[PDB]
Amino acid sequence: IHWPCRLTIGSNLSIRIAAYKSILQERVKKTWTVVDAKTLKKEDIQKETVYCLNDDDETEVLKEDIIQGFRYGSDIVPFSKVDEEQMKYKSEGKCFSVLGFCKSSQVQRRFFMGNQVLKVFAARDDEAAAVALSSLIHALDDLDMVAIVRYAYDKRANPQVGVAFPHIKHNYECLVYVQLPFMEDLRQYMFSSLKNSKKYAPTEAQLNAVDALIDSMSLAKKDEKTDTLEDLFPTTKIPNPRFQRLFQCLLHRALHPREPLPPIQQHIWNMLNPPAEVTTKSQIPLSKIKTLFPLIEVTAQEIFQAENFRVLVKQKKASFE
Amino acid sequence: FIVCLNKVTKSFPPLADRFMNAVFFLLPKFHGVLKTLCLEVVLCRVEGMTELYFQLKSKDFVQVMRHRDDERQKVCLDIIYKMMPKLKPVELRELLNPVVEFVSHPSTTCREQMYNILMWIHDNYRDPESETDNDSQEIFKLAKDVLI
Amino acid sequence: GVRCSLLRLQETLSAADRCGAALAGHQLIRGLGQECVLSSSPAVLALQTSLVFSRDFGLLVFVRKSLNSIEFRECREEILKFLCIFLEKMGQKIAPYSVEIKNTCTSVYTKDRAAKCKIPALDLLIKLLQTFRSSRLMDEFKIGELFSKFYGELALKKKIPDTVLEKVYELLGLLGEVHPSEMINNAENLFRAFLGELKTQMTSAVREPKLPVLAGCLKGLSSLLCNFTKSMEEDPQTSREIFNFVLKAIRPQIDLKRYAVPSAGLRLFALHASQFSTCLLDNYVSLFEVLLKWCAHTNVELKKAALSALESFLKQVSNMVAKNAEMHKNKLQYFMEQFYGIIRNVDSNNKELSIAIRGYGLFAGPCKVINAKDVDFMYVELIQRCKQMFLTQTDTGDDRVYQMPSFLQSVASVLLYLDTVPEVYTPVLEHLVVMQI
Amino acid sequence: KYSGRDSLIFLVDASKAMFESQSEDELTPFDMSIQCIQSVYISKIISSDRDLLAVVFYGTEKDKNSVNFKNIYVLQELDNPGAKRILELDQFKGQQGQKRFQDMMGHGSDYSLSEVLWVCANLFSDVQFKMSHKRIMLFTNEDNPHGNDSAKASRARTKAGDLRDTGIFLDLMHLKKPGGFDISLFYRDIISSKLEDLLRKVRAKETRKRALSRLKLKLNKDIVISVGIYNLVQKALKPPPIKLYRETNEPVKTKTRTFNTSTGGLLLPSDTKRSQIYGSRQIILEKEETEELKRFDDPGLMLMGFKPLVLLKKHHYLRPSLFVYPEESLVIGSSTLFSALLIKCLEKEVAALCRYTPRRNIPPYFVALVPQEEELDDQKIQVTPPGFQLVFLPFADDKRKMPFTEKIMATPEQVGKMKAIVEKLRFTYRSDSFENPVLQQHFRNLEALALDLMEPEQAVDLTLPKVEAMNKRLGSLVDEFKELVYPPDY
DNA sequence: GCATGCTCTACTGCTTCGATATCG
DNA sequence: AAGCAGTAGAGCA
DNA sequence: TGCTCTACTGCTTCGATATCG
DNA sequence: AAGCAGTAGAGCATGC
Repeated sequence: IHWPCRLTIGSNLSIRIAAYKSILQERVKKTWTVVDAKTLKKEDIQKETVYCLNDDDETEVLKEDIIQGFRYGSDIVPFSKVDEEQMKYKSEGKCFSVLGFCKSSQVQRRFFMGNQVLKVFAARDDEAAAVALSSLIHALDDLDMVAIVRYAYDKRANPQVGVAFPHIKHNYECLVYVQLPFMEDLRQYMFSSLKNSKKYAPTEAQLNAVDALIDSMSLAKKDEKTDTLEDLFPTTKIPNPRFQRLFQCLLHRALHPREPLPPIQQHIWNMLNPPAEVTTKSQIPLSKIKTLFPLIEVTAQEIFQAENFRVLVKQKKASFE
Repeated sequence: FIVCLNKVTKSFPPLADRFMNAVFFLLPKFHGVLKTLCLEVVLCRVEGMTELYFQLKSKDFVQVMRHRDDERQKVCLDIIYKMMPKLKPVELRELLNPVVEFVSHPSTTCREQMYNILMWIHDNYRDPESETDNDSQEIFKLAKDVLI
Repeated sequence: GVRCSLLRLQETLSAADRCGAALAGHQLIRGLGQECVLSSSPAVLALQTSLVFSRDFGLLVFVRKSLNSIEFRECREEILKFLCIFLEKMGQKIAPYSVEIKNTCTSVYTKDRAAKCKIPALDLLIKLLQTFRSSRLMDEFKIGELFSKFYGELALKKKIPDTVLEKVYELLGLLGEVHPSEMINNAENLFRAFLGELKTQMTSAVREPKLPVLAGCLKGLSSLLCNFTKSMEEDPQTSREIFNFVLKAIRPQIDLKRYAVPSAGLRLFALHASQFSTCLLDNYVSLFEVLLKWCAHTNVELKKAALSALESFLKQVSNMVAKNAEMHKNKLQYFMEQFYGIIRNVDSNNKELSIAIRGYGLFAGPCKVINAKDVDFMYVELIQRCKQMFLTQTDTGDDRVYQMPSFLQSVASVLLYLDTVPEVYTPVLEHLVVMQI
Repeated sequence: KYSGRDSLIFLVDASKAMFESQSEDELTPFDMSIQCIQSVYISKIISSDRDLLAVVFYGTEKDKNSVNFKNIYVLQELDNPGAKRILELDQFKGQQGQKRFQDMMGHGSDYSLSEVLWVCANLFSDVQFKMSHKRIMLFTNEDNPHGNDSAKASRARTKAGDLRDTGIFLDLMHLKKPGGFDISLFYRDIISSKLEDLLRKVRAKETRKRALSRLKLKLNKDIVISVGIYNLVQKALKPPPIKLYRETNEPVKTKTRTFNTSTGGLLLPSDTKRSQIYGSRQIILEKEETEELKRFDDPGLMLMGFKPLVLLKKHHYLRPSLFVYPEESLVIGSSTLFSALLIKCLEKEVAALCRYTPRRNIPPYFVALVPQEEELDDQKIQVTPPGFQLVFLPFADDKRKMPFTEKIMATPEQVGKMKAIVEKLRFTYRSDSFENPVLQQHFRNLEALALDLMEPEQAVDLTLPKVEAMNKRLGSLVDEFKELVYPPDY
């Protein structure tokens, strides 16, 4: 997506600019049509919706007799649409204007709220605007000077404020964009303190045991005499397993149209599991901490599933006597 | 709170008086056997309180002398046999209005308590002096009419 | 005593300070409907029916002039929990007042939103339709619309919770039991709505089962199968499916509590066993094991609802082995050696072996088809077994009088079949049955 | 508890003087009190709309109460903020409202003392809910209401203690008679002025604290502890509509169904299949299979090793972070192990990595548990509570790839003037306050609809910048910053 | 030696609220 | 259920 | 035989709807 | 999820 706008500082600094989207939640674009049994056709059923009343029966109303209201205190206030269409906010087209700046990084990790990330790059077409903004990023990168943007999509959209932090990358340095919470979002309360705990104080034997466990269970190691860390088990390259499960199950019912559900393949669990050499390494300290810490503490298809003794010797029996 | 307070107060009276202004705060909230437990607390320290009547009539005593039980409606009359000889007849004549709906009651102990408060309200409201108002002469007119 | 406690109950409906009046309503109804139960005289009981069921005041205009509210809900629950008992202290002398009770229940169901005031207004209607039987009034309780309402409400209603989907599923079968003259066209479209749900609640591998819908669907199928039988003769697949679903509902299960799925599968078995008879054959081992297992479950209703299932099992396989006793010889020998192994034991309970004795007297019949002498080995073995247990040995120092019924029933069931009664044991047989007299 | 609502009795002094303008011409303290009470109801009708709010004037001529005391007159009763109750309330403004106060109840009497607190006590006793806080907010000026009798003073400080012990706490917004902090007198015993926090400051807020999930943390084999995943940034939105029958204004009890197999007749849900066509042919399933093809794991967090805090790049992002905490409700002895693992993770700068399944049937999802430590001083400032943080992590098809193929640089001279501009626009960021204009204008739209006052109170747009206070703030360097090297040059 | 009568405790379902996924 | 520019088929010349 | 309107149009973002803890 | 509120079931004490 190339989203176009004009980053204006003050009222005069015009920078023609485009922003592309980045890391976002992904789903699948084919929902389940509801057909009927024993004819197997889409159009064979149709739904209806009616609004009756609360009398002795269903003395109905119609579509031309319904207004929306809102809860307000201890009643519902009427006056549905032309009211709340006339008295609506107007966003005056798209807006990509700088609100302010900041230096002290009280903008941090845990306060982002925005379920995408907009990598705001540049523009094309004789890039005076892009050399201007690369001067802007080349002035923001060498300090802690973050930027704060006001961004909204269109006139129907909702207004947004967001962090703009420069980058760390060789081939480009294009500015990031996250949204930010509002004064009504950030609820926060009082979770208890753990340090001056007279009942839950850990013994330093348990401290060094857990330290031994952490040393036994690492996942990234510095090797190869470049003296940098290189990571085993990176959880940012694995494809998402639920659409592969859906893919092979639909393949299965498309091929063999009587068979039950196949259970999950084995290499999927191998891929979603770590290399168990760290399990073999941690076999000892996990048993250690399990000994040294004190005493901790149905599906439907699974719920409902003389001479008599003489002839006794002569025929066949056990041993004698 | 009220279960153990009732246990301690059934054997010891004067530990109520630290909490006597905090049983009445709870009393319009217990719609069960616990209300009988609060009234069992209340009866220990009635004979000696200052007023009691404003708080009792503010805490809706009328619609709780008229629920359905035998223990609740027995303690609800033992307190009223306690607080006769300190009230004024402007309010005893509104107390004698729902206590004479016990002519058509079962459970002979409850009727015995009723014909046990009326037996004093006749003998010590006979007006041994000359005349009084239209309340100290009307309570006798409604207690000479159930004792017949 | 009443009608003052009814005019004041109508006085606390229009007055201000509501929720100070709802508690007055609860206080009045609990004291009215308690006096109106402890009354043994048909004079005052002949009055109080017309006071309570009046049309000016009285307990049926309250729930139509206090229904579009929310504060009165304890009161509108208490009325419908009292009328289910005032239909029991009385009987069929509420014959005129009955279409009004039916209209009260149908409107209190369809206008309310709770689910603690839609349960007692479906206990009242079930007890009503089970007192006024196949009789005259069923052309006034209009079943041809009271079905279409409660059958539309399984499609045109989202998330009817649990214990309302119980009683809907049971009331959709009571209409096929009593008054089956109007349900010819719409009991064919009810077996599908009893089988689809009962499949979904027991074979779905995504969720956990809701047991108070299984109880309701089994108790509804167990009364639609009266008067609308589906034997294994004309189309024996639906009865196979009903046997498979009752058979998943009685597997030798895990340890449980809340016994209301086994105690409804067993009672669907113990009445309508005759419909499925071919399919009852090949599972004789496991069925016999589980019914003997459940026969002593230390729960004083699960025993009573397991014993009749065992009796109907034995009695309904006996008339199949005694029809073709050539290929069923291994079945006959297996049941015989099992009853022998029960009776040779030295155990505690008398209902442990009384079922064995009755099973032996049952299977005395099909031995005549294969030997015609073993019947004569019986009725001498039986009478010799039967006399000295209680006649002579400890005539008064025993506690053994509790299996003589199975003794005399077994003796009669073997005595019917043979010819040439051997003439010597009859003056002890006529000490026996006069001892049971 | 959880569902223990907040209570508030407003108690106003209408005895001798405040009804008069204190021989001034500016604003009577009576009108000050009525404006503050109306603003508190208007704030809590959408801020905390489940709480309890009563209002009681004392010292007036005629009287009404359940106790039948002289010269104590209650107005409303303990219930929610109701629009009809505030439209009753707003009639006591100005001289005409003062005379309406006169003809309705009349001011001026021999005002008594602690019996007004007794009426407040019986107003709190008769509630049929549970209440967390009990606050009496007294709106008055004077100092000696026991100026003659000393037994009245002793009885006042006895009844105030009888409210002190059973959990009723009062504060008095001391009305300044000349407008200053003057009366340093002797009601510091009864209490446990500024009224701007009662006047404007809470136009949009909501009160809630929920646990969101209560899961188990397992160390990949058998070692299990408890954890509960609270929430911090929930992205609030306006409440949704209600259908309504415009004749009598009643809701209409929507019911829907599916029907008509091209003949007539219902379909109970047992006879519908779930299908997906793919070009020519179909693929049919059952509802239980199309719900079963997403099942991977038991619900919880299985641990898969440890990584340092540095190599996870905290700009990879798709969902807001949640916040764990070690309960001792499922297992016992879990805060000990989590405190030990937290201090060792802190002193070794390492973070946990986990596989996460929230509910009883959800496909698995990789998360990173990054620690944090608290901070506390004498002022009790609270920006961090002592737990972890669940950074969600993308898998593979969240990241797109931009076309990237441009690279042209310039001269390193504009960085100094841009440093001057950003230092011109340098300030501390915030701690709050960038409120949502759409939700706030909708709030005031609904206020003016249910109260029919005048107009939409146009909300100020704090989200917008200050271009007047920015352009002349920076000054005449914008022309040189525009035209050093880059004018567009035509 | 079997049936019943009576209490208390733990299981279980409902109601309200808030968050999440889905379908236009 | 509503808008925003992108990409090939028509109208005057 | 040549450049602007125009039908579509893929997408994208709220807004209503349904599920689940 | 959170709170609560109502009923099923098991074990002691009694009776025929």
